[PDB]
Amino acid sequence: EFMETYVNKLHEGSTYTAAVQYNVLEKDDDPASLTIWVPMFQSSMPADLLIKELANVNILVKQISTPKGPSLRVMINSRSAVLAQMPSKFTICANVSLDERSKLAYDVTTPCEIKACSLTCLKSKNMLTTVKDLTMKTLNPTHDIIALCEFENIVTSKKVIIPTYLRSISVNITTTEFKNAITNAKIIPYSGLLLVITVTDNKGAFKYIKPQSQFIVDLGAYLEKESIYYVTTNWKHTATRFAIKPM
Amino acid sequence: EFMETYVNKLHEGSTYTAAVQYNVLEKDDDPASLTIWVPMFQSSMPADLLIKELANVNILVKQISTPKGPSLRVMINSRSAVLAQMPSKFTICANVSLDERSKLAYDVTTPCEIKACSLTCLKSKNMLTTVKDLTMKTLNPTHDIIALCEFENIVTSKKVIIPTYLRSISVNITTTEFKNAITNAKIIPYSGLLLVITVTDNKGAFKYIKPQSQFIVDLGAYLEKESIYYVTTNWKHTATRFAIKPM
Ligand SMILES: [K+]
Ligand SMILES: [K+]
Repeated sequence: EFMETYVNKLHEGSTYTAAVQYNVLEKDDDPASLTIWVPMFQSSMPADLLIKELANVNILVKQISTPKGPSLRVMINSRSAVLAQMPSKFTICANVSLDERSKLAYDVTTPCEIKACSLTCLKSKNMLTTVKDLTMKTLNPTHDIIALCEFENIVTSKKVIIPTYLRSISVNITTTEFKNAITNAKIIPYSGLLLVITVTDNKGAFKYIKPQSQFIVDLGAYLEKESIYYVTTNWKHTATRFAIKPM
Repeated sequence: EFMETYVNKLHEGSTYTAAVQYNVLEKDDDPASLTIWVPMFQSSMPADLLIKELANVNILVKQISTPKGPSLRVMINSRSAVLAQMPSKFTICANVSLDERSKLAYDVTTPCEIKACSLTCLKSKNMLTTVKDLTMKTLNPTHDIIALCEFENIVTSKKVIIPTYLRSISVNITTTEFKNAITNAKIIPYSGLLLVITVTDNKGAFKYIKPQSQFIVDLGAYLEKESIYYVTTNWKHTATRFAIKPM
């Protein structure tokens, strides 16, 4: 009922990985605005049905101290039977989650109102590779590979360029397949924003990655001083470039 | 010449660890505001002389992508002979460094103007213990120890309570010495803000810490959405409490 929603199908099949991201407002007189992404989970339900169920949950958060800094404990209730496998308790980085001018007190639970929901359907979880997955594998690297993600703010007409680290390698590495994969990479609303690179061939810069995988890259750390809702509704992804730089 | 400065002597001796934190403005028409803390270094120079030298350096920063997110490469030039041992190239977390509404473009060097400088004199570096130092030592913990740092914003009359993680322990632990050390702990402008707990006796909650040490705790991660200059000039540290919580 009048919920803003987005559904992005980046995988075709009866089963997919659901990457869900909520934009919420604190239920409060002076409300914090924040975005919450749910740990990825599998579904066999049609995405156009799943998004309707996702829109119906109830969310509470509590901000806490952790060894790494402020974190948000998230609780998701009022999950229908369809969402039995949806993670219901988890923790995310509070600085990334909360909008630029939004703050929460610590150690107090606060209910949130869902204002928008995005569902992106990815390949099966075993076919997803992360940056952290590859860092473990690198030995005696000489160079960094960086993705340059370019956006245009369509309302302010500002160009945004965010470099994000992909991996390091020892030093052709820039195969045609690699260049094409970077050029055609997609940005979706998850973990703030998530860069999704399709890896078919795994020669060169894609070494150690399973064939027919999605290499997914978190942009959330670069969005601590943004409103993620604002970004996902006003930034248009216009290009992806890359750089290979000596360490 | 008319530089705002602060000097805090938390150690008496001919030699000390210098903990230096600069508040700067980008040299620019639309300037970013940010705070830069220098890796700790030893000095035998009188603090009232060192602060004058510190005020005279030239600072440049460059914002870059790293595996952990946006970082600021800092370069400190125009160091006089007195500052020979002062770190001149290092990297800090850009989200913590930059003020709430301040942003930098990536991969471009930008000169900064120093607007204020704080020097805090700590014990010798081998007598400083960090949270990370203690996390390595913990095995099968059951509880977290949290420091509750309370401030008053003297201009807005807002109370600020920031819990910060000290350590975990296996489960008396709250000795009189521990309680007194927490009650009397100091907050200084370094790493955003730094909690400094003096450890004389190391029984209980202080186990594994060298006698006659300063246990120093970073608050910077909790200040990503603040202006550190604003905080160090407008927040008054009013109390420190603690909590011991089951994990
Ligand atoms: K944010
Ligand atoms: K900050």
